[PDB]
Amino acid sequence: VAIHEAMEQQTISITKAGVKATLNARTSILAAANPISGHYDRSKSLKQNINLSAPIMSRFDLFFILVDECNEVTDYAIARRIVDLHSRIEVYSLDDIRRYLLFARQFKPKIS
Amino acid sequence: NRELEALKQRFWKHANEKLQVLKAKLQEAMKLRRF
Amino acid sequence: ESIENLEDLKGHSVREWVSMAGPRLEIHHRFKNFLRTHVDSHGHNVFKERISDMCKENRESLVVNYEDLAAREHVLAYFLPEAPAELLQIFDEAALEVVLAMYPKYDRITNHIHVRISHLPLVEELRSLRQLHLNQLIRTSGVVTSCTGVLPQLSMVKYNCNKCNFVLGPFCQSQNQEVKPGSCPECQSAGPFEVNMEETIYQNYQRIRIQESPGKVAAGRLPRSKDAILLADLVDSCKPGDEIELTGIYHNNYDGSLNTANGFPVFATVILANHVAKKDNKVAVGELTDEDVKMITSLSKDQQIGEKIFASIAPSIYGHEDIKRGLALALFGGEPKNPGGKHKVRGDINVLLCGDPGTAKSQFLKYIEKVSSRAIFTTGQGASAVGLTAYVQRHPVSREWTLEAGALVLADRGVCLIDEFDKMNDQDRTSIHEAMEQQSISISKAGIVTSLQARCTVIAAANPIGGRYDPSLTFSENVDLTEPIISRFDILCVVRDTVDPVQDEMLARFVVGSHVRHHPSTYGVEPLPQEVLKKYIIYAKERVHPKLNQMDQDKVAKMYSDLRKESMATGSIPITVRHIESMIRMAEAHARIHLRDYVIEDDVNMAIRVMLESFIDTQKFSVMRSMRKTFARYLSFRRDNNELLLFILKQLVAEQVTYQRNVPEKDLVDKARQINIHNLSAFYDSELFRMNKFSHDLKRKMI
Ligand SMILES: Nc1ncnc2c1ncn2[C@@H]1O[C@H](COP(=O)(O)OP(=O)(O)NP(=O)(O)O)[C@@H](O)[C@H]1O
Ligand SMILES: [Mg+2]
Ligand SMILES: [Zn+2]
Repeated sequence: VAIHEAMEQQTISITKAGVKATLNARTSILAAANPISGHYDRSKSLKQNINLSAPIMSRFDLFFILVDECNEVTDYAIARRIVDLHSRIEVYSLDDIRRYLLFARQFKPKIS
Repeated sequence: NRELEALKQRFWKHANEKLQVLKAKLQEAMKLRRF
Repeated sequence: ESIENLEDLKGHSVREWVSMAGPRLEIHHRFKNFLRTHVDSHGHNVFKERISDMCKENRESLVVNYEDLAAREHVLAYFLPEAPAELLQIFDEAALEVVLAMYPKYDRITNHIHVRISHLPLVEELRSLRQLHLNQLIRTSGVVTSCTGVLPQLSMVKYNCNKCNFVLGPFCQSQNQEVKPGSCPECQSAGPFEVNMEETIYQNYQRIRIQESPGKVAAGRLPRSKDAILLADLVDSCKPGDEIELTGIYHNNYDGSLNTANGFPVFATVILANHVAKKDNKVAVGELTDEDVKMITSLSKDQQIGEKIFASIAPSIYGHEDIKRGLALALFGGEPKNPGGKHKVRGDINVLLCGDPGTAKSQFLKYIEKVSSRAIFTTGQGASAVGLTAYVQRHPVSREWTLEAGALVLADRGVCLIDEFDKMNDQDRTSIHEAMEQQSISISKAGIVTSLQARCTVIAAANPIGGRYDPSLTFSENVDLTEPIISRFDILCVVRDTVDPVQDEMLARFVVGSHVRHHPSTYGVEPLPQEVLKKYIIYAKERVHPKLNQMDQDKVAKMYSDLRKESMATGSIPITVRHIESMIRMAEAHARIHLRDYVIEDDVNMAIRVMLESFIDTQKFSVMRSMRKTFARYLSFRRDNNELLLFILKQLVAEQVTYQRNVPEKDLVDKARQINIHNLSAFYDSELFRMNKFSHDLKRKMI
């Protein structure tokens, strides 16, 4: 229930015994969800797949669907990526991306 | 380096302990009064 | 006599300098001149007006703005944060003998006047206070957590000698230690002494604890706090839970308890207060100026004032004109009354915003929180029954049970905003019944048996069952609330996000326009500025009290009766008297919006319209046509009455032309004030007299 206020109004308004507080939650949320019955049923809509209520679903700016296909080449590619990455450990580095992201977030684009 | 300076200019366009500041900017006005 | 000087150059320290007689007298004269010659941007002598408004109410306290003290007298602004106690004493004396020049008999009312400094620019975060700020004037903000009672503190104490009748002369009491005589000058007996309780002069004292506001920086960290001392008239300037803004001298003294606690020579600190504002009560009727009253009362003359006020609520929201109207009526509010001195009925108006997601209901509540003073905001599971009403606790130091204010008691003459109201628990939601109707909160707990005042307007927002409102069902059939809680809401509002591509285009263009307009960098009437609206609301809620003398009793009774008849067949609940009194309150609120001292037929028509449109909104979509026809034809959807005034004008012109052949605007309005058609302005802004070639002019008065 409190997620409703936090997602949109970016605040959490507690009013209980001994404390009244409108707390700040200026936060971007990256949610990960499990569909009902484990497998994502393509015949059913996404609303039918998950139990999230319509007010909650309206909060999210983007919904993405990851479905486990039975593809042989995809399985081989996943296994290869895991194994060769694990063996490798011994375009841009994460520090460069951090610096660019912090630099880029200072821009406030207008709307033409 | 002109384009890098232009990027700095764009960054500064979007860019948008104080008792001593107050005293200095006020002492300017008092200097004007004396003059 | 002591000669005038350039003040800013000296070899002494600032405190020593302003303590010396010459510069003290010069400072005194400068502040006197500043009070008697400062002017507004428009040229109004500010402090004559402020002193008159002080001496009328006997407030014995003069508020001065630093941001123009610095403009007028530079060196006074220079010395003030550096030597505040001394300069404020000098200011007090100068202000006193200015006030005794303006009102010579005011010494009968008070012998001393305090100068209170406001808008001090050297604001400080509460945890950022350091030794660098000691004995200097600071400004801080925080929530008041604790307050002592108002206590008498010694200020000028005379001691009776321990062995004889003599009174040892006045000692000026300090905030650091209890001043004492030592031994008597008439006979050198010594040690203990008796205070002369009658001749000793006392002053009001109140010690408060303030800490950082919970949402400011305390992101899971514990908040820092400071003690502050309020003296004389500053007592009762704040209560626990108040988001105050405090100006005061950061003062320190030796404390042996802290020394033994820390094992170091650590000195306790306290803020000697000099001004207390509140960051939610940004405007108050005690601070309104004559120019503010004048421009408010000029705005009320406009016939479009109702539309201007409605358009001025949440101007960044497109559409929802019915919502803005209902929120305006609740924001202004009706008139409380007690006929016979034995039967109370509330004046406040309650609103409920039901509807589907993405319709700015929570945004409306946030706007009301921002615009209205003494407002609070809470949400769903975040609220509790006990926190909403009131809570009983072991007192922190006494450890005896004490009652404490909840939400509806802290908003006792403001607005309590309850977002996502459908999602509360039932035990939490049912707690507000007494507060919503009887406007009291009665507690019988732990030996406390008392009733607190909760004269609060509750504005709530909710979703229907399943989130999405379905027009196939009535309001009662899909809201999930019960009749006792529904009927306590005077105004029911339904918002639906139904598709309509032209309206969607207009709404989307307005939303994009708001996003580009507010970059950091249905209205048709233009709003008021929000500062003007805050002044207008706070003026109208105190300086205006609409009376009721006649409202067309049979019309309202017939309306209510067949409203009950139609409601019996469908799904919203006009419980008997609450809807009648809702209409009375809304008529009083509309009169308050127009600054009317007495309720008129137009206000009653507006209240009837609001009630009926809300009731029609609660019907099934198929039933709205028949219901709307039923109420619209008979029950006073009084849109306009141009035809009577058209033929009155034509009759008067026919008689006048016949008289001429064998000031007509005065002739028109004479018959219009005789017949009950008094709102003639609609006739002049309507095309009926225009295509009959009539026209008007306020100067010539020919038509
Ligand atoms: N007519 C409108 N004009 C401008 N903004 C709007 C309008 N309708 C919705 N919005 C925006 O929609 C967003 C969500 O507002 P919000 O008040 O949370 O909706 P809501 O009615 O509370 N939905 P919900 O919380 O699920 O019941 C805000 O950014 C609003 O400004
Ligand atoms: Mg909401
Ligand atoms: Zn004696």
